[PDB]
Amino acid sequence: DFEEKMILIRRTARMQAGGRRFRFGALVVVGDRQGRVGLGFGKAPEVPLAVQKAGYYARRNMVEVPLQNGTIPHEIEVEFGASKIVLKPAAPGTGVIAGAVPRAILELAGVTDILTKELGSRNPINIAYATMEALRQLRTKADVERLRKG
Amino acid sequence: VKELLEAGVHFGHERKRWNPKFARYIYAERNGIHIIDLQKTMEELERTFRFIEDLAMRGGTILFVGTKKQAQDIVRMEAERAGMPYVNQRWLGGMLTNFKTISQRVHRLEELEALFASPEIEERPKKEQVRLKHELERLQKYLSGFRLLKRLPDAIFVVDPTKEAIAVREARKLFIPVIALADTDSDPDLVDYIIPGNDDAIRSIQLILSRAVDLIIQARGGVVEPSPSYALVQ
Amino acid sequence: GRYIGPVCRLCRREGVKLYLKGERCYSPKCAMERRPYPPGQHGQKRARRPSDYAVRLREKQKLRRIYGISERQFRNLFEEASKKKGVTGSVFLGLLESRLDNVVYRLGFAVSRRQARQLVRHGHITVNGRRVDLPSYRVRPGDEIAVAEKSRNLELIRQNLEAMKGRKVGPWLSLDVEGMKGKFLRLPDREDLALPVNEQLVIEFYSR
Amino acid sequence: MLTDPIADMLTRIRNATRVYKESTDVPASRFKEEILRILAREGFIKGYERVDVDGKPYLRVYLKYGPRRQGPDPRPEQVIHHIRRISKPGRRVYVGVKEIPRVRRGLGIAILSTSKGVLTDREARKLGVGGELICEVW
RNA sequence: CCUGGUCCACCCGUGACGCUGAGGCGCGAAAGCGUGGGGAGCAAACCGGAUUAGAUACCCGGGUAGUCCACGCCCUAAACGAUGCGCGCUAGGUCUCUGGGUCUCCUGGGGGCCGAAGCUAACGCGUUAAGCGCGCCGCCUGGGGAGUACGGCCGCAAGGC
RNA sequence: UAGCGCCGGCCAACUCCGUGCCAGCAGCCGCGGUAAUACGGAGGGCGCGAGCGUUACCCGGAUUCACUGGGCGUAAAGGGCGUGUAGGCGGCCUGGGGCGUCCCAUGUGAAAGACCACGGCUCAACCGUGGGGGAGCGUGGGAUACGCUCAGGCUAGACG
Ligand SMILES: [Mg+2]
Ligand SMILES: [Mg+2]
Ligand SMILES: [Mg+2]
Ligand SMILES: [Mg+2]
Ligand SMILES: [Mg+2]
Ligand SMILES: [Mg+2]
Ligand SMILES: [Mg+2]
Ligand SMILES: [Mg+2]
Ligand SMILES: [Mg+2]
Ligand SMILES: [Mg+2]
Ligand SMILES: [Mg+2]
Ligand SMILES: [Mg+2]
Ligand SMILES: [Mg+2]
Ligand SMILES: [Mg+2]
Ligand SMILES: [Mg+2]
Ligand SMILES: [Mg+2]
Ligand SMILES: [Mg+2]
Ligand SMILES: [Mg+2]
Ligand SMILES: [Mg+2]
Ligand SMILES: [Mg+2]
Ligand SMILES: [Mg+2]
Ligand SMILES: [Mg+2]
Ligand SMILES: [Mg+2]
Ligand SMILES: [Mg+2]
Ligand SMILES: [Mg+2]
Ligand SMILES: [Mg+2]
Ligand SMILES: [Mg+2]
Ligand SMILES: [Mg+2]
Ligand SMILES: [Mg+2]
Ligand SMILES: [Mg+2]
Ligand SMILES: [Mg+2]
Ligand SMILES: [Mg+2]
Ligand SMILES: [Mg+2]
Ligand SMILES: [Mg+2]
Ligand SMILES: [Mg+2]
Ligand SMILES: [Mg+2]
Ligand SMILES: [Mg+2]
Ligand SMILES: [Mg+2]
Ligand SMILES: [Mg+2]
Ligand SMILES: [Mg+2]
Ligand SMILES: [Mg+2]
Ligand SMILES: [Mg+2]
Ligand SMILES: [Mg+2]
Ligand SMILES: [Mg+2]
Ligand SMILES: [Mg+2]
Ligand SMILES: [Mg+2]
Ligand SMILES: [Mg+2]
Ligand SMILES: [Mg+2]
Ligand SMILES: [Mg+2]
Ligand SMILES: [Mg+2]
Ligand SMILES: [Mg+2]
Ligand SMILES: [Mg+2]
Ligand SMILES: [Mg+2]
Ligand SMILES: [Mg+2]
Ligand SMILES: [Mg+2]
Ligand SMILES: [Mg+2]
Ligand SMILES: [Zn+2]
Repeated sequence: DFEEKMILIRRTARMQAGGRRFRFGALVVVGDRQGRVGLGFGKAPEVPLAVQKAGYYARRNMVEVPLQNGTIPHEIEVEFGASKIVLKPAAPGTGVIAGAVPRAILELAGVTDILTKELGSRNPINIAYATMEALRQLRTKADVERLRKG
Repeated sequence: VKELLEAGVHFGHERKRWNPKFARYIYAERNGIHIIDLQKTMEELERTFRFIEDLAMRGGTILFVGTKKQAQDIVRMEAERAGMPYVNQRWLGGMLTNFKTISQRVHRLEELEALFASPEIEERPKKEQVRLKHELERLQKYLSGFRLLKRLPDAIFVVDPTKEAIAVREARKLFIPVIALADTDSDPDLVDYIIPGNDDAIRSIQLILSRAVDLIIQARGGVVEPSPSYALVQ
Repeated sequence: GRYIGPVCRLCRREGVKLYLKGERCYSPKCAMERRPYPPGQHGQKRARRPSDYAVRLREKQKLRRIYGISERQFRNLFEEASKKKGVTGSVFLGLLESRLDNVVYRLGFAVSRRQARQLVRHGHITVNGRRVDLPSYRVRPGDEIAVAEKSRNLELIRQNLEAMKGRKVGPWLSLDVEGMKGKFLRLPDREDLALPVNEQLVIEFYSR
Repeated sequence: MLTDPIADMLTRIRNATRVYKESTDVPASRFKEEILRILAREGFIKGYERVDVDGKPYLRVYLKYGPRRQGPDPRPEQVIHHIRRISKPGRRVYVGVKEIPRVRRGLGIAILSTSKGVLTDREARKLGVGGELICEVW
């Protein structure tokens, strides 16, 4: 059903009289490679607990990606903080031309041919968030049609 | 299920410091205080109540929230005067949003209703005997109405969205329809079914909240006569 | 040169059966057959999660290590495939499937691809009549891959084209066992091939 | 004095929609009117009419939005998610029919002004002309 | 007394006469410079007392330039809102200064604070924008070397650009 | 005939011994002061193969001079302020011109190269033939929404 991908895991530290106190951050992608993708970022005392928490959170955050012959209905450029993502539609045979973060998402989203580009802050966390916002914003001829029918 | 000249209260409420959004529902300001346009109060009732009956005559569970100490009694009654649960005292963080958790409190309250009526009542010195005394006490004060909910309500009937803002926000988040009696100092856009009118003055809080339970009953066919809250209206 | 050396070791590193010996790779001995862990003093220790990079690298190797082509030629072919029309991944595979040494393999004139290659460089093969000793020679569609009479009487050719009797062959091909000749009918359609390779990943190893 | 009146209108519209106004006025001009004519036909606005504010000619631009949404922030989606001025005084932008751009794989439009009049990229392409790429809208 | 700017009302006159602005010219706190004058108090330098391990300081007693006026020069600064100017557009609340009105309030110009949408790395900004846009100028392009060297222009000099 | 580079991360490939902030490595981050996957060696491994590394240099990644495609409160960045020259920019309506702009046709745009197809050398590199595109500019004809210019008009900017 849903395939999970781990974007990254960081160790993060905090301070107390005595020393440092770690936590673990986990960014996890989940999708059915059939138009549904979810992002999840969970943290916990230990990695596993974190990951699991991430996965659990991903499923809580789903996006309905309007796949088309394997690509996206058009181009969007989304800015999440200092990270900017650029998604450009492509023909078949192209493949998923993207950095690891946007890829993992696009792939589990069902996207198969797409032109991508990371601009601004390359921060994986905000890039991944930038992506979901991009996809989430994709519209369709029918969608526009609906909106401008009035 | 009617009445138009209900100017017996409502309208004109909350000094000038409003919320421009609620401006659509305002008639005018006289000697300070915005006066809610009743013609519209009506219009909204019609639509809101519809949503109510429809979801009422379908076995819909509705949670009533009215902490405003002002109309803090006119709520539990009409609530109890229907299956409907209620939050009378204070709204807690997670009622709906952390429901699976806060439910453990209820699945603990009825858990004490037990002990406080068995052979174990006389156990452990007052030490562990008094800890569990207060244990109940409070629960029964906060979870008196939240007792009934066994799953997120199909809707929420808030009396003052602004006051009961945390609640509304949780409905919203969980796509739980939000019905609410609101006025001049609130963000209508957050109320799915608005009952624009006096958010204060028990008289007005009664007239509406009351009739709402009427239509709830009438819809559930079990037709009933007047309500016993008209007493606290003094 | 083209590798030359411990081969059922590549099989092991790639963790899958690569047929670089034809026979024996079917017997209870291809090593992949009982001893599946990669070669070297470390092959049995628990493996660490491979980097996306590692995957494509290994994936490209798997595919290339199959046809015995050099990174050089492999790369050039892929580039040609990219520039060409049609879904590159597909086109790439077909282009590889068009190498003469390979056809000589598909047709069975030889057990393995390496053996096949030698049969080409040694002139035992013919294309439309004239002999061709270029393992990398690209076969067009309609060409007649064959054995040169002067070679039809060699013990190896015999055992080989014999074992081919009754044995069926790729749908994009055709074989006349007695005439020791076959035909390259069509560029194999991707679906016709059943290689243990996800070529999409290869296209990606070369995009980086 | 307005510096770029078309840009003004483009912005007045942009702004007004972000706060979901019913309508919004803009000082009138044939040219602005002509663009509106397109915004309307393409269905980005419920349309527009000429009003006379405080004695002077304006153009009520009736805006259009999607429907109330679920969860928090029920504000409707925008019909006009984007509207950018392109050619501008001090960097005029022209294009040949061969250079007319395609806004969002067709899901959007580009309004250019041509000697055959103010057209969309579709219309322009049809009449086979090009011109000053006025703005982008989607 | 002489003189600049500016705000409101009336809607009276002109009829796009507008915005910005490289260079130019003018102004530009303090200290400093030149000539003359002035000099109560203060006070670089300096002369001493004390403190201290020392005390070329902080504390105390003195004290010159200077601080003041005139005329000329210098042109710098955390010269700050560390936020160039103009215009249009985008919830409100509250305090305040100044004007007009039908004056328990409406309307205009200014000063504050909170805050819609939105913006922002965040802090924050938010009709006095750091929002949404157009016009023009100025300026940045990792740190140290260095605001130095050289050259040029300016200045009596110190130095400035 | 088989060799060369590499195996701490970036970056594909790991263990023993030696050494002991030494000797040494090093593209960046860094590694060595007695357990070093980072030093030297060895076994083993990855990569490529008549090559493989190194050094230098150009473009890339670098939207890191940002036209596409950046910025300036506190990160580097608003000129100390004004006045104002050149210059850049310019409210609403009408008409003339048609300079910018757009359109059609035509000339030009050598060959080679690049791209596509087919063909010759057993293949390929290499080469042959044929095909297609092409900005810019010249010429002729045309359009007039926007910019421009000329003429008239207006009052919402500005000034009085
Ligand atoms: Mg880090
Ligand atoms: Mg940014
Ligand atoms: Mg990435
Ligand atoms: Mg960066
Ligand atoms: Mg291709
Ligand atoms: Mg452009
Ligand atoms: Mg007048
Ligand atoms: Mg006149
Ligand atoms: Mg000026
Ligand atoms: Mg001065
Ligand atoms: Mg002075
Ligand atoms: Mg003096
Ligand atoms: Mg003197
Ligand atoms: Mg003194
Ligand atoms: Mg002393
Ligand atoms: Mg002293
Ligand atoms: Mg300036
Ligand atoms: Mg105020
Ligand atoms: Mg007054
Ligand atoms: Mg004010
Ligand atoms: Mg004021
Ligand atoms: Mg906000
Ligand atoms: Mg901005
Ligand atoms: Mg924060
Ligand atoms: Mg604020
Ligand atoms: Mg430097
Ligand atoms: Mg340097
Ligand atoms: Mg200096
Ligand atoms: Mg001099
Ligand atoms: Mg590795
Ligand atoms: Mg080491
Ligand atoms: Mg050791
Ligand atoms: Mg190393
Ligand atoms: Mg070593
Ligand atoms: Mg070679
Ligand atoms: Mg470079
Ligand atoms: Mg560049
Ligand atoms: Mg650089
Ligand atoms: Mg730019
Ligand atoms: Mg920058
Ligand atoms: Mg600083
Ligand atoms: Mg700074
Ligand atoms: Mg300033
Ligand atoms: Mg400065
Ligand atoms: Mg001028
Ligand atoms: Mg004009
Ligand atoms: Mg004309
Ligand atoms: Mg004209
Ligand atoms: Mg012309
Ligand atoms: Mg031409
Ligand atoms: Mg040529
Ligand atoms: Mg040939
Ligand atoms: Mg040629
Ligand atoms: Mg011509
Ligand atoms: Mg004409
Ligand atoms: Mg005129
Ligand atoms: Zn094998």
